[PDB]
Amino acid sequence: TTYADFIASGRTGRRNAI
Amino acid sequence: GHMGNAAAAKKGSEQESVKEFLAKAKEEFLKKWESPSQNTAQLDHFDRIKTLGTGSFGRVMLVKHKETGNHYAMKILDKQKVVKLKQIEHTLNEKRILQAVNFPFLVKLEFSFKDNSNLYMVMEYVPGGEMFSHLRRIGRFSEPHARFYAAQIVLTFEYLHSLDLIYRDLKPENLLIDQQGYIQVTDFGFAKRVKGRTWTLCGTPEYLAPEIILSKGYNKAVDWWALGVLIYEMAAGYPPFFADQPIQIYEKIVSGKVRFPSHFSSDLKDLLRNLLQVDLTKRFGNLKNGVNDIKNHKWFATTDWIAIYQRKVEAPFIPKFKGPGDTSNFDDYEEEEIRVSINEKCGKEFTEF
Ligand SMILES: N#Cc1cc(-c2cccc([C@@H]3COCCN3)c2)ccc1N
Repeated sequence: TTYADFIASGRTGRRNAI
Repeated sequence: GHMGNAAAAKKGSEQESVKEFLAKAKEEFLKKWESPSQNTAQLDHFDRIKTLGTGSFGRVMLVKHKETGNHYAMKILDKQKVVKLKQIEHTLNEKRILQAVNFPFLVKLEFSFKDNSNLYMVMEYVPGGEMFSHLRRIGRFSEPHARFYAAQIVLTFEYLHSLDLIYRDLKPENLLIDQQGYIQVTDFGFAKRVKGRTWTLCGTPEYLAPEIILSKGYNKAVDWWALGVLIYEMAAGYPPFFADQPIQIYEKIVSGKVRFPSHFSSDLKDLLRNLLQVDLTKRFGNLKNGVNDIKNHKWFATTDWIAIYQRKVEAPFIPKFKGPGDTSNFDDYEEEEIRVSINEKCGKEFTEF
């Protein structure tokens, strides 16, 4: 599912700028 | 047509009043922009309480003003580290913007000063912490809840863009929630006064507009793209474009395809397709009718824009109040000293601060 894909991305925490 | 006479006249009048407000707000901004405030407190006016965050060149600390007992969030930047990281102009610009703007959803700079070692920005303390934590905890916001926050961002961008400021770092991590449940925007490190186009690659991968990724000159429409990403993330619980690595995120952003959860209303999907529009000649916020294409969209039909501005709408969520000065909505960090050298560092570079 999309939610599971989001968890799998490893990008669920705070995101840094470029 | 879509509106009878009374409704059309009311809308027209409201839109003209916005123009009148923005013209006055620009006059006020330009006076402060041309003559910035400096040196309005000193370090020994404050007691340090707790570190709220720590990063590359600086820290944010909860402090208490010794005489009033009021709590503030003090950003501390090490001048030598700012120079080494090539952040002089961004640091001076962030302070210059903060002292010049005035809007109910932009954090206020209450004092600023510098000493031999550091620069200090003393801002309002916003005890609800970042939207990010609340969103990840609750999972997703219902559409009315997302809309309440979205409306505040629309008005804030309408204000900033009228001053020719592009914001460039919208994301839940940068939106704080106050004790009345309203948003406070804090970080102006990527903001720029831009009447036309600009070219810098900056922002956060999930929130970057296609034209930034494609190394184009770009304009304030990147902020309207980012609003689409934010609304999507608030309502879904995850952003529209994600992947394990940024390059795969960028491929999705430029593709012109976005998919929606089945619980999104048709009105929400229509708004998002018009904000997350790769073609700049078609993106809402970038057309002849400007911000009004967004404000007049069906998804916002229940939004009383003036009541939001006046903070008269009851918020859908009030962060748990645990006392003036509680820090529960911020993370815990090791407490480090605030060192002040006996010798002035980088004086010339920071004269304007
Ligand atoms: N209250 C308050 C207040 C808090 C912050 C702050 C405190 C901790 C962490 C962060 C990170 C800073 O960069 C990443 C996104 N948010 C910001 C910044 C400004 C403030 N006025």
